[PDB]
Amino acid sequence: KTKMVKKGVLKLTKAPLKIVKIPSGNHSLIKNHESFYEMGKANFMIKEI
Amino acid sequence: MSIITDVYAREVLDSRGNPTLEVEVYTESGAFGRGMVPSGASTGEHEAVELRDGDKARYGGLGTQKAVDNVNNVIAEHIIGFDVRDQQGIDRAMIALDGTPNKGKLGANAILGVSIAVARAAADYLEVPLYSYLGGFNTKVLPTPMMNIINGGSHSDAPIAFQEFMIVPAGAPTFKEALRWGAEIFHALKKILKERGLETAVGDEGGFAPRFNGTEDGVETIIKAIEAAGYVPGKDVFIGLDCASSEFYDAEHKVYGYTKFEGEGAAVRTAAEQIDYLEELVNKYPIITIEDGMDENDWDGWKALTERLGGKVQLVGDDFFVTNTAYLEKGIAEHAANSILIKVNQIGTLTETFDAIEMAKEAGYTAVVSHRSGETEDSTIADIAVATNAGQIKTGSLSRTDRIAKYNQLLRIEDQLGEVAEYRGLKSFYNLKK
Amino acid sequence: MSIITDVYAREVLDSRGNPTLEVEVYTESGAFGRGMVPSGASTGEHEAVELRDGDKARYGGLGTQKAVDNVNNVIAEHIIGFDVRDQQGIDRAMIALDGTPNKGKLGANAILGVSIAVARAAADYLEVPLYSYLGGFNTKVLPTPMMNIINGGSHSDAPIAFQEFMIVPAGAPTFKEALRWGAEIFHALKKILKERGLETAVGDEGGFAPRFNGTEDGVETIIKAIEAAGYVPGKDVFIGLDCASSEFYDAEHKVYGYTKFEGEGAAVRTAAEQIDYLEELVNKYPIITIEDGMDENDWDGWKALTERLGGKVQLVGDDFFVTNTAYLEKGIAEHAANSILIKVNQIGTLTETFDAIEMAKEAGYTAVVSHRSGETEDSTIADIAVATNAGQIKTGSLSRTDRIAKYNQLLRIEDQLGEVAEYRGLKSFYNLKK
Amino acid sequence: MSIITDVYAREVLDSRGNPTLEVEVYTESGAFGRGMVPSGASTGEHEAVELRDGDKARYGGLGTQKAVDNVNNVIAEHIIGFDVRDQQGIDRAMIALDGTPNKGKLGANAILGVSIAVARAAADYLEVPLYSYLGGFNTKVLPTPMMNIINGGSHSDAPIAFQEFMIVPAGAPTFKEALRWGAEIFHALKKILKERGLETAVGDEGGFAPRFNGTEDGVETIIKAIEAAGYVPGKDVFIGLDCASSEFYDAEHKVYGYTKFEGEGAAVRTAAEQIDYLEELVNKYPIITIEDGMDENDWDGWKALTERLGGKVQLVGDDFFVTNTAYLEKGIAEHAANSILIKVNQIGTLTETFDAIEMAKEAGYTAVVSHRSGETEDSTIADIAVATNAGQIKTGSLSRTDRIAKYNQLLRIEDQLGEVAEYRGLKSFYNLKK
Amino acid sequence: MSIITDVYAREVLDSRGNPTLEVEVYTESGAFGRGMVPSGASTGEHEAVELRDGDKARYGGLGTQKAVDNVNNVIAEHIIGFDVRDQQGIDRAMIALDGTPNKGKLGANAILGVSIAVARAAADYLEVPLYSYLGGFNTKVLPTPMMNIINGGSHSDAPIAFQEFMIVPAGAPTFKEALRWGAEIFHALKKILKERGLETAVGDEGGFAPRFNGTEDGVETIIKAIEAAGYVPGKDVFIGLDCASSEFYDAEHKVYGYTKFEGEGAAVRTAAEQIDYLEELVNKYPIITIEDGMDENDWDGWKALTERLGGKVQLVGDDFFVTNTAYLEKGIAEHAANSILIKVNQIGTLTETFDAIEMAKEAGYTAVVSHRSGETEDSTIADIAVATNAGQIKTGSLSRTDRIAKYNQLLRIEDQLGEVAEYRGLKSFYNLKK
Amino acid sequence: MSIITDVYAREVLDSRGNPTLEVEVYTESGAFGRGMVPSGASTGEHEAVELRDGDKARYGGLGTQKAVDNVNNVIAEHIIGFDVRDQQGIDRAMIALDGTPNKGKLGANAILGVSIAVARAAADYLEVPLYSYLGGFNTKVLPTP
Amino acid sequence: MKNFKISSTYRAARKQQKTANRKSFYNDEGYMISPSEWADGVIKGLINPKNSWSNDHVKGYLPRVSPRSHWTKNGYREYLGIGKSRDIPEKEPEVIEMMDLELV
Ligand SMILES: [Mg+2]
Ligand SMILES: [Mg+2]
Ligand SMILES: [Mg+2]
Ligand SMILES: [Mg+2]
Repeated sequence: KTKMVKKGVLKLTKAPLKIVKIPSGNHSLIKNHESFYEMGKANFMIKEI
Repeated sequence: MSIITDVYAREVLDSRGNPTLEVEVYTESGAFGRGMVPSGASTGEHEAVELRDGDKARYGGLGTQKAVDNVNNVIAEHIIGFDVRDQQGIDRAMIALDGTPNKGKLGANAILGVSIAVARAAADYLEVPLYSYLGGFNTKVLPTPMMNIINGGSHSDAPIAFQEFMIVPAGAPTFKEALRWGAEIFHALKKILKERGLETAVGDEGGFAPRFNGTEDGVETIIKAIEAAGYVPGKDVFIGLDCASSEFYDAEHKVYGYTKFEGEGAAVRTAAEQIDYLEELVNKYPIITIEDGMDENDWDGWKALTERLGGKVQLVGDDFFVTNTAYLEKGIAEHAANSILIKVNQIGTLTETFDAIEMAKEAGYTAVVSHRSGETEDSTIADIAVATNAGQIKTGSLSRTDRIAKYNQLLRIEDQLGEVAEYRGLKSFYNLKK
Repeated sequence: MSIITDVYAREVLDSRGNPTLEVEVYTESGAFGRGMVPSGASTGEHEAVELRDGDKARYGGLGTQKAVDNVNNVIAEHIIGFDVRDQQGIDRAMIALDGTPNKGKLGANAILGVSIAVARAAADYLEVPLYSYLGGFNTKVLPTPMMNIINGGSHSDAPIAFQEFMIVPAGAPTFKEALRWGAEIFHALKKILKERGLETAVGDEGGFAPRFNGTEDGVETIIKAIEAAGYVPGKDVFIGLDCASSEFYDAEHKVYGYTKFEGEGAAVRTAAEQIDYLEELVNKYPIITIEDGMDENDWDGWKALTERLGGKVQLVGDDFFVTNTAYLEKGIAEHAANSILIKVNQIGTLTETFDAIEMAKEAGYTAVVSHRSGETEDSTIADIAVATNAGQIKTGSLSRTDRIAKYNQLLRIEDQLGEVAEYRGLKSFYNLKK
Repeated sequence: MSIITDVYAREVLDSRGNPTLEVEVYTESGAFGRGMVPSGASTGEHEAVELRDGDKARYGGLGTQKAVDNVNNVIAEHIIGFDVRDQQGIDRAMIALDGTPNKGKLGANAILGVSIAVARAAADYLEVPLYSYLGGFNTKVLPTPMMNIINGGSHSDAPIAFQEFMIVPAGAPTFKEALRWGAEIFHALKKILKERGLETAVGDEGGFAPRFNGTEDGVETIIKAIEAAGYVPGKDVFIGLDCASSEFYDAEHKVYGYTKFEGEGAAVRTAAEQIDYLEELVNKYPIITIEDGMDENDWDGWKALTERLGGKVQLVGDDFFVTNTAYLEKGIAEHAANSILIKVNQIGTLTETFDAIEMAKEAGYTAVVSHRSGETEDSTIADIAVATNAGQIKTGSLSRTDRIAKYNQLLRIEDQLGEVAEYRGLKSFYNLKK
Repeated sequence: MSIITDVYAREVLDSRGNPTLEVEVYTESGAFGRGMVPSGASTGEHEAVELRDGDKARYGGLGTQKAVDNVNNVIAEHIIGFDVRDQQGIDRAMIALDGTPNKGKLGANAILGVSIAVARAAADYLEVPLYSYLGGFNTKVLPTPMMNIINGGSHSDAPIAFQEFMIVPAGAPTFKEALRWGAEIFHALKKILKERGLETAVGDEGGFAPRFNGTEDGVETIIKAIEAAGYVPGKDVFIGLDCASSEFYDAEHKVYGYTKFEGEGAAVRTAAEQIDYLEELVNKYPIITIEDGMDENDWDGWKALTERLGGKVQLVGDDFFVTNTAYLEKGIAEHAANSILIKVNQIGTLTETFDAIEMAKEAGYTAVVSHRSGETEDSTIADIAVATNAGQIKTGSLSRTDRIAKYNQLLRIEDQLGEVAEYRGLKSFYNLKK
Repeated sequence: MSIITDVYAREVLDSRGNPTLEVEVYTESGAFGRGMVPSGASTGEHEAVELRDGDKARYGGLGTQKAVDNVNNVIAEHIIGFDVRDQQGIDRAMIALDGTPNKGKLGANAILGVSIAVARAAADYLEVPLYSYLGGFNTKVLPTP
Repeated sequence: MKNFKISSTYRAARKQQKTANRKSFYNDEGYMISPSEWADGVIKGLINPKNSWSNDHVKGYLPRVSPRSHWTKNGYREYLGIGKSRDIPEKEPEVIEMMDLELV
């Protein structure tokens, strides 16, 4: 019944908008005003300590 | 948009194989209405008379081509251009165009067909149910059916003077249940009559006319059918009568000669003895209705019958009032009867039908919308009964689509009304006391 | 296109300067209906109660912000999505949502305003007059107006115990002529009061409240005004009374004490003495109707009054029945009064108002559609009176537009009806004889 | 705009007082169609069966609430969304949704009601007459009616084994004249039976069931009625038979036993003797039609009867073919009969009805649109007969609105067609030589 | 679709029981407008005169059948065919058709009724609020009401020469608050007069006429009512006067004889003494408005009064200007008054009313839209006051629908405008310094 | 039918060759209104300021792409939904959306273009002359030039 | 859904692409079944006839939904999803973090 049509849908959860004061400016986490995060996303940096 | 563009009549057949007419009304926007006229009487002292051809080479003189031509060549030109929602104006214009008290010039059938067709076309234009258009927003009461089940008098050859015996399922919760009860009692009576070797083929109204021993035999067989179906007489289903005493009434001897239908050994009763006989029947059987218990001219007898029995049994005047407003007003003033049988073709228009119904209601009387011997597939009288909230209908037995069409229309009305639909049963007899 | 899309409410003022509410209904296609509510009573054991804010800082505690919020927040979300022509369903839904026998949760004013607004929006959607939508195609009778002329009791400082005196121009040929006769008698009485030194300022209902020497002086002055206008008392114009005997009834001693409003020397009457005094007034003056002749809880005295005077004089139960179905049924069964005063805000729903009207009609009673002391520019009760063909209305005197609006609406209705309109006059008092 | 948005079934009554159902289809733009189902058979190996409740408490196990729920819950969800003019697609979808050869899961009554309601709603949307929508632009032929006038067999206690006797007014110029001739012959027969002392009450199909001495007596009385009306037997009016020979067929001994209905002394006839008897009846009387002259399983007897009488007498297979395309194809291949009786509820769908009519017509057979014992106010079979240009109909006698409605619809169709309307009469029997 | 199709007038009563007319305008697409004319005066040298019949046998010579006949038989034939939005064209065509400067041939009432009906039909056709159609998009200012709370002069038997005393709630934040304050002050004064023993029954405009000792006593009682309601005189609520100084001005000796109303002990004042009296009243009490403080023909007295008090109080010319742009031009030129009372029926059309309002605005004068003594349920003057952003209205007291209807319409307009709505209050007196 | 569905601004030229902007407003039934803004001053103590690009490469710093983007991306979403005849409500909503007394955030030119376009579209929807829509029925005086 | 309605263009696309004539049916577990077993299960009560079918697919990325309108107190038209709403948005959550080595 829950048919997968074409490549499917995008999973977009809702969590409060947060802005990071990165040393380049002010980077908002999302580009939409309806507070739509891409659920399951993260970033990483890997070093060789 | 609602201006009447076309009025057209044609000649069709009624339920008895006799000709009647039907009228179709078309407006500018395409709203359509069709009204079919029941077969009435071409003779009458103060009742609206229908127009018959009188050509003995066509339908035995019962053709309706003259009234069809009256609609097509006289009424149509007068009515085309009117607003379809001007029912009172159209009916008044047709009455003035006829110019006679009994509607004899144009024919009561022609005028009634145009009235019904105009009302149905106006309901079609407004996209409302016909009963909503006719009776306004507050139309909820499904009439209590008074179903004819056994015929006597001139409708049968059995020794019974009374013309109709009927079952009134006034103890049912809804109209659907009342119809199911009536159908089951009808089939139980059919089984009982088959067991007794009596005839089962139905009459004009769909009821039986068996060879009974007398009135008491027929009433007792009806009670047996009620109990075989599984219902209590006097609590769930009651009995009504249509004596039609004008048929066996000696005008000059002032007696009710039962010998015309019950053999030479019958009882020739005066008006007083007829009152005691009806009181005996009411005290013996669960009889809640008596129709035409006295002659149409026995005004003193009607007053005495209303004094004796008017508080416990409904007394209906069919030929007593012949849906005439003058007769109904006189009967109200003289305290004769407490119910009037409403026949739309005996008066001529829907406006005067509703006027008679409201005059009867305002005086405490009950209006019973009634069928005729020759009916059609048209079921406007069910919409009339619901629209006026009359609470009672007399539309025949449970055996021919001339009668079953009205019951089907009442089922449709009840389904449409839904939770606001009301069936009152014994409460519909507001002319009675307790 | 007929789906109710928007239900707004706001707080407005009534004719007394006290707050009330009004409700606007928009359907999908843009059909619009506005219903204003007359001011009622927030207290009462067996009448629908209206919701007041109770904030003594605003309007002396008489504001209607709570019921306006009930319409805007509670009722609107339930009603939106309904069909505007489903008046019975909408009314039943509002009654169920209130969940109280006296409609005390949402308020009777809120429910009545939504009912009137829905009915008017449905009439606007169908492009038909409001009386045509409410009562169907057979709406023709212009009501006979019993219009207030003189006040007493608690409405005046005069030594008169009877609350209201009314003129009924039942001898008029049309409603237009009846209104003209009423206006001319009103002005003639104004001139007579001016020439006598009495004050001609009007009260809440538009009638004068002068100081007299008693009831007999008031009726004599009204008869003198009727003759001075050029009309015959007892043939052209009749006198109506509204005693409001509940105001001067002592329940402990079971006596009607006129000493409350007529001074120390007034006579104290029992039930039999009160009936005798009403009978002498009827036999002395052309009095055709008496309203609240006995106390609202004096069922035996009401029955005796109907036994004596109920054949020739109309007896209207205003506080006796309080437009309650149960009280009307009990009075019909007990033969108490022969008329009911119908106030639409005493129940709070058009469906129940029409149900009460038909129940009173079926018993031989007359329904008198009545105004309230705090009225609005809404003139729906005129269309209610015409739609039901009640034949009697009571909308105050011939002064403040809160009364004149209903008379103007009846003039409009008569003009649209044209040749169809009927003014029965004395014939609308069908509850009497001959 | 033509997309179906609502399918709703409700349980109504039929012409015999037994429950059936009706379906209503509403499309997006407001086009409305109503289809009522004639009562058929819930049992049968090779014909479509109807769905009955079987609850003995309600209607003696004949309720149709199960099939109403099948329409409202199963068929409604599938059909809502289709284009209303997709009659074949909707019908095939319903057949696939049922999944059984006999349509026993959903019920043949349910499927047929939805089929008729969809066809009528499509005709209403297109604003065209139903016969024009069903059969195309070339709809001109008015069927020659076979009017049942005398009943025997299982429908009468007389010693007659033939179930029905019919009059065929094939000598009329138009259908209107044919209907007038049938009604006048009906009334002449009624007068003859009244003079003879025989019973005149009508049965299920509107005809009489008198107590004749035999088949010859009934045919002679029919001829006397024809001549009393002023018409010539064998030129103006012919005689048809419905033997229903399967009822008095002794299958074990392969013999036709007339002793079942015609008394103990009745003759016993084999297949050859039965052919000889039918041929003798054809020679003695103006018989143009014989229906079910042999048993539904006597294929060799049917072949011999068609070889002997098929060139001059119409032989109709009612129980022989059961509106079955397979049985009709087998009969066409084996030269059995030259006509088929078409009952819409025996097949369950308008598409399959028209397929059977087309198959019959392409083989030189005539298709006779027929009625059932329990009919309704639905007159769709008249539109089916005119739409297919079948040229013959069998819709009962001239005495009940379950039969008169089809004749009235045929009169309306003839009036609509005007000059285009055709009545072949004897030329509608194209299966017969010359 | 906007072309005027029907113009129909009928005679209806007003708030005083006197006849007037109402005009209904119907356009081609069905847009409807109704205009009801307030009762003015049929006399006056430079005032537009209404047309009365003079038939002393009908309504005492105050019937409006002649104006109704003028609309139906003269105006309608000229106006039908116009575009409904051509308000200026229709008004100028009616003015030219009448042909007289005072609109005496057709009656100013007929012209005004047609103008209002056309304007409202044009607003209905455009589906816009009436104030939006009349005044454009920038309509936001709710007028500051001068509620007539106490009467006098020719409207009372007390020894007060000043005709009206009014309360001006100029300190309220919104119009809703101002109306609530006015109603509460009205009820507080009602209670004060009841406990003092004076009269309570309302007058022509809803105000009281008690038995005061003089002007100072009445103003002091009004201040006591303002303080008892809980508001601050001179900061929240102010006093206004309608002296009607032309009633007690004797042109023979050029004096203002107060002895006409205030008894033999009153003071006879010259123009300088009258200005001194008005100035001392302004100093004593928080009086912001003085209307008709000088005789309508005392131009030097008016100029001296505007020189003395025109900087701090608002001097309104009611009988001075007579809604006549000629007299306004003269007054603006000679610096006589600082405001004009605008009575729409004193000029005859909406176009000339708006021309007078714009001429008053261009001179720094304020325009006060006013009621009449005989008002109706029509509430167009509220839409005129809002549409012109006049900022002031004089529509009566807080106790009769003829007055409450305009306040209710203003409440509706404020609710509709929402946050855009503005109530300037004291800032609406832009004709005064500080 | 009367509800604003599309608000689109584009950059055009004025009578002096300097840039300005125009706004097109489309309602549901197809009513159309176009408003052009006269070139004013972007500096002032107590006057409404227009919004210029300041990019000296394009048009000498007098470009109007900023105001066009403000209409297309800020004003249009806020205004779509309103009735086209709700001129006062639309103007008050734009004033509140800007938030500054001098209308310097969105730009006075952008707000004026939307205001004029909405009024013209409302006059087009009602099928009335623009002066009739703006001033009511009593509009008759031709100005002295 | 009261704030929105089915768009007319999508309704037309669904109409004469005839997607309603190619319905798919599912049981209570949402597995595709033939119309015969769907009818069988609905009759025996093992399937809910309401939520157990689909109207194929409309081709072409059309918007399924348009805003629904209503009437204001002024008698004007207005979208149902616009209005006073509420007023609670704060500004943001500035989380500093001026040390993250952002990859190019
Ligand atoms: Mg009878
Ligand atoms: Mg009372
Ligand atoms: Mg057969
Ligand atoms: Mg004045």
